[PDB]
Amino acid sequence: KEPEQLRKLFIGGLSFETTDESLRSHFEQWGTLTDCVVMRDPNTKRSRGFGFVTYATVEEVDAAMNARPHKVDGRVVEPKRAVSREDSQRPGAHLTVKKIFVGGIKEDTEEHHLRDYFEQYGKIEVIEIMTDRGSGKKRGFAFVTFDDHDSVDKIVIQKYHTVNGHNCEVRKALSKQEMASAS
DNA sequence: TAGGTTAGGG
Repeated sequence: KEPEQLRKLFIGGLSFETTDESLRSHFEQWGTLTDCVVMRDPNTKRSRGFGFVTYATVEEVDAAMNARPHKVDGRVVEPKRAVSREDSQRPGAHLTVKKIFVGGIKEDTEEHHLRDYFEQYGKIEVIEIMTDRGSGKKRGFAFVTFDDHDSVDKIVIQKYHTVNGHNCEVRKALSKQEMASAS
């Protein structure tokens, strides 16, 4: 049994008329659900427009995501890997992005180093190992862009990532303005 | 379209 956090998905843009029952009925098609709930306003019961579903294994979760697009109760919803409450605290933890910031890589890191670790998560479209302007000096970080935002979500939810023989920190990429607006 | 569940008392 893998952690509950990794066996759960956030479902956004849920129809006004979706209830635990209708949600379950749709997602059980891809595996055994251990949890399924529509979040409602703790007072008016009114649906908050989002919920979560949890499967018995992450294999079943992957199957659900490969099943995209998902339409529930006639509305196109948006399934996503569940970000933990703690990580949801971080700036832009819930954005839908295709690029990741990879920090703390050794100087001699080369593109094949990044590929041998990241390719297992999805199709890579771009790889950029950053250097200093005019100096040419390596800056110790890179940006990797995928073809599916889910490749990125599957990555960031993990804690460790080994590249060029050592662990590195990986986070969703924030734009120049998002960064500055986060500090 | 981000949760129904986070710092004691020795």
